[PDB]
Amino acid sequence: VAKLVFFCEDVGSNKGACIGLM
Amino acid sequence: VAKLVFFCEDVGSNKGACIGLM
Amino acid sequence: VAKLVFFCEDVGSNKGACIGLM
Amino acid sequence: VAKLVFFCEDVGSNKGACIGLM
Amino acid sequence: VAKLVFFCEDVGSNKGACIGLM
Amino acid sequence: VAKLVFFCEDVGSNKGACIGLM
Amino acid sequence: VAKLVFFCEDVGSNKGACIGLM
Amino acid sequence: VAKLVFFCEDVGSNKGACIGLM
Repeated sequence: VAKLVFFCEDVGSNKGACIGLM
Repeated sequence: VAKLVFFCEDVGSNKGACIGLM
Repeated sequence: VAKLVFFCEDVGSNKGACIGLM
Repeated sequence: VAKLVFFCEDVGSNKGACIGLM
Repeated sequence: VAKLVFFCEDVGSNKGACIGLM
Repeated sequence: VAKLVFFCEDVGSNKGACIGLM
Repeated sequence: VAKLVFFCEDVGSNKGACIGLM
Repeated sequence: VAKLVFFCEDVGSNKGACIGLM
């Protein structure tokens, strides 16, 4: 985003994970 | 969250809109 | 824009990074 | 996001549409 | 304002705080 | 942070650029 | 900003202080 | 702020005047 920033989910407990994107 | 972390939700078409949290 | 609105740009991998602006 | 908040694109060469999100 | 433009307000002590407007 | 909070960086000329984040 | 929102930065060599602004 | 972004004063001496900052 430059630094690396996590993008995390919270979709009905489908996921609570994240991914690094610049 | 400290550091910036993006939290995403469904918007349709398997796309995510993500806001930042500290 | 007043009121807060999120303005997003694609960071890849189906995710959009959005910040609040007025 | 609660309250209805608008999300818009300024990605680049694809002008800005928006949608409301909670 | 489209484009990002910062609007600033003096908080004294040689500094002003500025928010984004579209 | 929830609630919007402005996070500000110095950008010179005794001005802080401030972004909303949760 | 109306309504009271906190504005924060990172003071000194490192500690985060905020103030209320409208 | 990258690109040049205008920082405009809201009240006081130089209201309506802006400077470019990064």
